[PDB]
This record gives sequence, C-alpha cells and structure tokens, in this order.
Amino acid sequence: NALKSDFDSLRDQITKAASNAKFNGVSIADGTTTKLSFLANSDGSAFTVTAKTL
Amino acid sequence: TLGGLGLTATSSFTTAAAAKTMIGTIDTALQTATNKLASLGTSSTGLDTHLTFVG
Repeated sequence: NALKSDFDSLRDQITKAASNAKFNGVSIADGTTTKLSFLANSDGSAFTVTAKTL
Repeated sequence: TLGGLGLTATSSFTTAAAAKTMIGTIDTALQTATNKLASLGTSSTGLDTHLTFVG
C-alpha cells in the first residue's frame, strides 16, 4: 500500500504537470485544441502543427 | 475613401477566419489605391507637358 500510494502521488503529479503546460494561455500539449495554425507567408498561408496530448 | 477602396466604415473582423479574409480584402484595397495614384501621377505629367506646349 505504500508503493500504491506513491504511485497515485506520481499519477496526479502528471495531471498537475500537464495542466501547467501553457504559454500566454495557449497550450499544444494540454489537449484543449486539435491543432494550431501559424503564419507561413504574407498572404496568410497556414503552418499547421498537430497538437499532441500529454 | 473607404467606399472607393471596397471597404466600409464598419469593416472589421471578430474571428481569426474573418481576419484571414480581411488579409485579401486589404490586398485588393491597397492594389486599387496604388493604381489610382499611378493614374493621377500620369495625369499630372500630362498637365505639365501641355503647360509647356501652351507656353
């Protein structure tokens, strides 16, 4: 039961570390969004970057 | 004026796709503005040449 308690501790520490991964309110690893478009040219071409959920 | 460039006084954007459309809208507006300015400059050069001829 000591190891299972340490297991649950590291488990919800994963939840904390994943929830805190955001930059200026936007996150690519939190899982709040499917993808983030980005500028690629002056005409507005997208630079798609698929989100990877952690 | 904004109506001469295809724009409106209320023209704006509220969603990122609206900004993506506004990119090309401002492209068209800047292009037509440059064409009208070039035409006005050619008309001014014609007025100067006609002034010299009248003299």
